[PDB]
Amino acid sequence: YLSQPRLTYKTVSGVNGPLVILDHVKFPRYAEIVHLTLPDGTKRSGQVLEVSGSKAVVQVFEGTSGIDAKKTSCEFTGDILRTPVSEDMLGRVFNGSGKPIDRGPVVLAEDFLDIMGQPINPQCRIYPEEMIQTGISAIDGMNSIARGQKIPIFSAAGLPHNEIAAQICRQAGLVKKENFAIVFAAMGVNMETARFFKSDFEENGSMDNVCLFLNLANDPTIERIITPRLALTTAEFLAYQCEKHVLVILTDMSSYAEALREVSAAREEVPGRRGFPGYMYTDLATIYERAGRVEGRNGSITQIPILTMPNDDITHPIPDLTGYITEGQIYVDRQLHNRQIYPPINVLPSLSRLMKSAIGEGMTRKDHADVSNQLYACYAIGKDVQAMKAVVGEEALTSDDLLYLEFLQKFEKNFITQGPYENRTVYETLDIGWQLLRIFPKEMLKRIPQSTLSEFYPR
Amino acid sequence: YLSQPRLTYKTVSGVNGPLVILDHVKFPRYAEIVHLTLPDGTKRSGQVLEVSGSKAVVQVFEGTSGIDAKKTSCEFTGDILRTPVSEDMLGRVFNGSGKPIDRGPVVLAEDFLDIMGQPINPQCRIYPEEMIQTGISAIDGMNSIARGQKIPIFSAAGLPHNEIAAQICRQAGLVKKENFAIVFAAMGVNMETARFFKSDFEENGSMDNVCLFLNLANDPTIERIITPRLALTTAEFLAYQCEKHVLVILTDMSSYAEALREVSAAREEVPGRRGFPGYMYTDLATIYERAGRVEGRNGSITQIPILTMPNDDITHPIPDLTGYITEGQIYVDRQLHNRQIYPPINVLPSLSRLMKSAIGEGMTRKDHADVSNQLYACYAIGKDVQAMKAVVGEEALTSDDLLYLEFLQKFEKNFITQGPYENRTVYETLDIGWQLLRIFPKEMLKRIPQSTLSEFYPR
Amino acid sequence: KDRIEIFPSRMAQTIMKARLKGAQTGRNLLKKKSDALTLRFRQILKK
Amino acid sequence: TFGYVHGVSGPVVTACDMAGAAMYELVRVGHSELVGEIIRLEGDMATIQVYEETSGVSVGDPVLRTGKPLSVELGPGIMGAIFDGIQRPLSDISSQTQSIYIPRGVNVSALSRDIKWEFIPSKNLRVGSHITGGDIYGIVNENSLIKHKIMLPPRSRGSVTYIAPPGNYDASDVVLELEFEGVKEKLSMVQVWPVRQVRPVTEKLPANHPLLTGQRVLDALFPCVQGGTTAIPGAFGCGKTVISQSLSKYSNSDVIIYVGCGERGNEMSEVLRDFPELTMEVDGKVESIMKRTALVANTSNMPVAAREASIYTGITLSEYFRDMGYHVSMMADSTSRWAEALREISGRLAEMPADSGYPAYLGARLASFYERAGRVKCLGNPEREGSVSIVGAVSPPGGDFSDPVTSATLGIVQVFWGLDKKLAQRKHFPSVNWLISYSKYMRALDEYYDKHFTEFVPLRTKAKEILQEEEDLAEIVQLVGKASLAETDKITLEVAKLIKDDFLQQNGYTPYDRFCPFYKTVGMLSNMISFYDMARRAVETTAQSDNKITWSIIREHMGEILYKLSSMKFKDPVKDGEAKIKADYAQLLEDMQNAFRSLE
Amino acid sequence: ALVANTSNMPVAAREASIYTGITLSEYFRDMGYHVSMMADSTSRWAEALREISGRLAEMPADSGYPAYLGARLASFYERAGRVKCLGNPEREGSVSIVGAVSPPGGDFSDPVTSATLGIVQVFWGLDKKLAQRKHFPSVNWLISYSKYMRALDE
Amino acid sequence: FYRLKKIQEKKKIIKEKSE
Ligand SMILES: Nc1ncnc2c1ncn2[C@@H]1O[C@H](COP(=O)(O)OP(=O)(O)O)[C@@H](O)[C@H]1O
Repeated sequence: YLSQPRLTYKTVSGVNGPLVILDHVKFPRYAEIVHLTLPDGTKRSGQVLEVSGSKAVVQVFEGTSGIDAKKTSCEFTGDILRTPVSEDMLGRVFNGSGKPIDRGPVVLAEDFLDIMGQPINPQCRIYPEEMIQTGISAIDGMNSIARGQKIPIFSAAGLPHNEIAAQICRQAGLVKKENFAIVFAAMGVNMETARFFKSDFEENGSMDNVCLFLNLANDPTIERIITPRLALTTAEFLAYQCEKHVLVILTDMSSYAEALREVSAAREEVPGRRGFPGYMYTDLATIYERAGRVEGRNGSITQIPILTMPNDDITHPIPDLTGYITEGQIYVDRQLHNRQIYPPINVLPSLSRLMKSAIGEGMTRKDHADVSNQLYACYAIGKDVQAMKAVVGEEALTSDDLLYLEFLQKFEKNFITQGPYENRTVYETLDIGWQLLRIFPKEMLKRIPQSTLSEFYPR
Repeated sequence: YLSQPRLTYKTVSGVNGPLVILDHVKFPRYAEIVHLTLPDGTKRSGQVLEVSGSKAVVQVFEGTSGIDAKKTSCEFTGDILRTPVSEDMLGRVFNGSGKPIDRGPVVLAEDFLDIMGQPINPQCRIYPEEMIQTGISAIDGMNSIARGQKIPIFSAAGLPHNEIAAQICRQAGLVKKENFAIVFAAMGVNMETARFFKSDFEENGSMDNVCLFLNLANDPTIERIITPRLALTTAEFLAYQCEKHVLVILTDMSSYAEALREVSAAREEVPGRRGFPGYMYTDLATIYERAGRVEGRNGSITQIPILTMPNDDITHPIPDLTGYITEGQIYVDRQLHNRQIYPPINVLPSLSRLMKSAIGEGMTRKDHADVSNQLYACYAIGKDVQAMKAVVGEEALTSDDLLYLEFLQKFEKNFITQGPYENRTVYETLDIGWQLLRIFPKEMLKRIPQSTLSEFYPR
Repeated sequence: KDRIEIFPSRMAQTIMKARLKGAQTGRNLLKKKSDALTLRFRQILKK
Repeated sequence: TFGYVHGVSGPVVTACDMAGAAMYELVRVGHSELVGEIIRLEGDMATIQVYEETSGVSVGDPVLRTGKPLSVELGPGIMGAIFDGIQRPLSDISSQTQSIYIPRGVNVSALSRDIKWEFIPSKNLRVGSHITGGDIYGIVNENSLIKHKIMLPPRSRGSVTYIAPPGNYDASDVVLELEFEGVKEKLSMVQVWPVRQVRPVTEKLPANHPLLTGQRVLDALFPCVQGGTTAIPGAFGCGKTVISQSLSKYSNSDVIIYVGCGERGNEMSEVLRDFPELTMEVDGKVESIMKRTALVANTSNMPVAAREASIYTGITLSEYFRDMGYHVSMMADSTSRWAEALREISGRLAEMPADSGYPAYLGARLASFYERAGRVKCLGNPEREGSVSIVGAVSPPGGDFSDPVTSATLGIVQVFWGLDKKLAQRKHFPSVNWLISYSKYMRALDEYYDKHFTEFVPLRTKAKEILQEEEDLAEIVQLVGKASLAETDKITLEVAKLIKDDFLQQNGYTPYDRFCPFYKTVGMLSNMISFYDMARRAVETTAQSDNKITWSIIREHMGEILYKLSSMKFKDPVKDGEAKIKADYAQLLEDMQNAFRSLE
Repeated sequence: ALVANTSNMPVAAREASIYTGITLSEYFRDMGYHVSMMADSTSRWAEALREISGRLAEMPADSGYPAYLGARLASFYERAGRVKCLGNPEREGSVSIVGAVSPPGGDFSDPVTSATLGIVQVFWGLDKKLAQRKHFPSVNWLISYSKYMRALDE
Repeated sequence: FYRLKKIQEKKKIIKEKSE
């Protein structure tokens, strides 16, 4: 451990935006944490993002409003932000800084883990080969979720992505025909959103297995880029040291991206798109890739990094860079919501990069993959038919086109529409798939081999 | 004779990318040359970019890898890179810095010339007139090339601009009623292309009059900044002192422009559009304008530089600044290439400034100018008709529009399409032109005087 | 497909605005043609 | 022999008291001895690019100056192993630290020094013999698939003074002793080569042999060659990683070097799990795939600086095997992540950026990387022939093929396998656009195709014309509503759909589409084109008669043929071999010809 | 009497060429002669200003041009007009200036086109589509203007 | 904008060094 006394400085050189620059610092350490007291007794903290000679640049989390130049007192802890972690954090509510806000005590640590974490050795990483039953046909059928998979929900302001995430928390099981520890990072949200989840977790009777981290809209914007790391760091303790299956949900990741963009502008870093740092991808990977199973240990971490798409722009850097890192997305839209369809999940622009291994013989039912692929073909074609019919009129369509409009209409109301408390099994979902596929003659089901049609289609 | 011993310095200040900064230098000369000896004995050269006091910034041509800041020895030549030139440089292959790569000896310095160029007095410049018969109907018919012209070929990546340039080289000649020497500067050219041209010159028996300067894509990127100046310096010796006619081919001014950008950025200069130095215009003008004829000489230099257009546009600073300097272009398109048309040259955005004077009675045919204009207008209209057809349908066109559509299709098939191993004369090209013009009734050929129509049209 | 695929530029911005105005005028003029035909159609169907 | 750290800005560390340090020398920064490489020299201060996380590094930490540049260890023990971005074996780290995390500052030999290799000399050398760079003076049997040739390193030569007899030797022993001018050199099985320097070859040759890909499209229409370079600039979800994995699993290359530079960690695990379960018969014996592959993992959440070392380490390994007479087909599944690393470092360096924040020298790095590919005549008296192909992914933001990396890449690579996100959304995999893609090796392979097939080339041409005509029509049909279409156009539109749905797309996670042997691709294409010609003829000869065979007549009359043609993909070449597939395709051709005779 | 300066001449002479030309024009203007000065290009002059502005490391404005580009063009363009000359003879001469803006396109956002339009009284814009149709002279007739109508009405 | 900002900052840094 660190036995040497820490030094306290009153040597602040100057302040520029959110960065407090100190001079005359003895052997500055990069990425060490500094605690500072303002002339009025206010305590704040920050991290050294740069060292040079006797100078060090400290980014203050709470902010730099009121920071003095002569009376400011800073001390260097001598290490990086290592945070206390314990098993009994489940059932506790923390803020974005890692402190309790539930009137309970501080964390009685079992160890201290580096918030930056470590990359998992790809040689010991074990490919996910287990399916989670979300109960939502729009997911379990056409975009299955594996245990250890990274699947954000791409949404837009005003859509019920918070209800879908809440629903998943209660009715997420296994298809092996199980209590997940949930870590919920509520960052950049209003009180009502955070209270919605907290109340739902108590309503579900699962609060003793839920750890919350809150950083609300009225909280500092710099803490909003450590909250995910605090949640995931706890998840790593639980999953990889205590072999507990953990589900980690990160609320609108766009508030993370905006908090990061502000820091990037403040430090004058090289922009990429829309003003975001050119290293945004690397930073997101640091957050996202803290997931998956590890060979030889019985734990797992599953992530659902839900994010709001600015102006429904699917190519915005936030969903774009996420789409490159995560194993696909669920993606909801306004076209379904504006018709009172719940869940408003649009399968066409969605995918699950692990689905090919989590379904089929020995996992669910051998026709699973075939049903999904044909449903995708029929759904997309029905959308193509509407795009045509909007101009040419119904009279310009033939029987080959009307079948896809019948499929599309029955598909959305039978397959996607369920309701907040409709919990379907994966087997029921496939049976529904067939009921829609039986709208077409065998010859048109061109994504399914005759070795499958001959067995399932007649029923 | 500069019989003064050279100074060698170890007073290296630092190395930053392609730039080496020296200090304590006695009376630095601007644009001087420094020979660098690396600690391991490797010898390299560079040219001074700026001097100030006792400091100088040296541009290292072969690269800076391996240079330290303690032992590297810097020998100042005391002069400007004046390059050895000889009339017997033909039948030789040199690398990007003018050194033998063909297992031959170092060129014997028949004389030296300053590669920076010696400006030619516009009063003594002789206006070009004689037409070069390239064999390509898109050029000999419409955008003809005069001897001494400056007509680069624009293209985007993947288009057959190397085949067109090679075809022009072996089919080059004058309109008859003896041949060219080739100076070929390869800048950032891949090995597959390098052997393409080298083999074509050998197979056609041209090597007796070809001098190659090869700076390949895998060679140093700073060296190629002088490569084009070394090529033209030799062309100027051969054309203006040895009374030869020289055709100069520059394989890519875009890789050259990138090399300038790398240096410009390295010295933290204020950029203009898309990050390129604000002086790109001058750096190009000093190369492109090394062309034409001079009073008292019988030789000439004709330039046909090639430029890859980033993103398939023609507003990129590189082709934009070139267009302002050179006397038209060929502009190889992509829409013609995708349709298996060769040469895929688009006649509308491409012009030849000297065409109006290098044709007509006494040079080609009385009607040359009239045929060109009428064909151009017919093609332009056909494209506007095609643009309409794509919206209104083939059933919404009048009889005249159909004539232009028929012209458009037959024009590209019979006139533009040629093949790489067939040459057609200017008179054969015009006869084909007439075959296309005779699609229209005489009343619609509004850009040809009635006297011209009556002489040729009914034939 | 989704875009006309003209490289971003101030020139392209100007062209697209002129192209949009043309398309909007065509829409309105053809809509008026349809309305005139519809009235007569309803006139002739009434007859 | 040490400097001292002056400052840290992240992946870039500034050090002082390094007056004698050269560019691109390795250094050990910090008390954990982190691996880095010198980028800039400013007086006696050096700018260091550090390939490991710099958190915890203090000002004043020692910096060891190492004279050797960033280099790769080349010798037996590479194949079947997985390396990190600087050639530290992950199976050896995990076997020694017992951890699941990769520690920082790990100093592990690239190639194990405990393995006793089976070594046989060439039996053609004697003491006093003159040996030159690239010569092979023995072979090590790494496994049953790849014979590991022990070469004299380039820039070394002399007379042989001792050659190890056949026997069991490890990588720390002396196999060959040679002398040049008094100076004697002792060589083991492992040579060291700077990773940023191109290994020398006798001659770079044209590529005149296909690089077989287990895909119908990406082969029949847009061939790649041994030694060629291609790019796959797909948007997320387009399936470019699957195309890369498919090529790795099922190709005619001898060695695959797979570089995961910024890739998701789960993808590298998928290879390690799945590949051992694949088979490739050698000489009547079933063997695993991993014995002929090697892979490098530098995942997205690893140090960003290491992304540059990973790319160059991979290609350096590829050249090593190229020199031994093997055909190598490396694939780096990112490219954009490497250019991204260059941007991030350039930012920390405060360099003047060029297009979209990228360094001005981006094009220089890509050009020199891709030009190391190619079919070559190797250096070395034994006259080997090898190749390195590069199949590199690119990740344009938003799928917009306008970024400096996609743009620069397209100016370098000779094969363009463009992917269309709108095809992936429809699960039309592989999501190849087939309108913007091209291959510049068509002419090079025309000789091959005529020699072995002949029928393929006119089929390739007709298929492209049909797809282009469908696009030309689709543009106007969207506006007309299929009202003005001629009967000859309706056939084109429907056959083009037939080609699109049954020929261009295939499900790579099935027993029948996981690999598509070339003879099957050309076989089923011949039938589809034969239908086109017969159906088009049927209407052309009857349209002016007293009964025109419109689409509705042929469609109802030959509905069984159209279904059979669509079923042609479901042939399972492993269960049903060549004989049954060719006989089956011949039967469909006979069925079509007989139906037409009864129709017309 | 013409002044010859090619694109491969030094940027400083490229800038000064316009000033040399107009100096000769005013010289003869003061003789009572009617002088007509033709420019080949003012975009090349503006290009020289952009190149030098960069080399001097002074803060640029739109598209890399100096913020004072408009001042340089106004200074040149306003050195013209019918005048009463100095000197006892009471002679009266004139200078006409015909500028020439090379069009990167028909978008008048072009800093040089825009600055010129704010100064010049007559603008003879050349239409791209009429040029493509080989209709000569190619004049738009819709975007052009001349502000001397009322002056010439007399 | 980004490049111009860094240019202005580099000019300020150069000026300070000269004093
Ligand atoms: N060729 C293919 N055959 C079958 N499925 C494919 C194919 N390509 C992609 N897919 C499916 O789509 C997903 C997306 O492919 P992936 O390689 O992960 O995308 P990316 O382009 O982002 O690398 C795969 O995980 C798989 O489910």
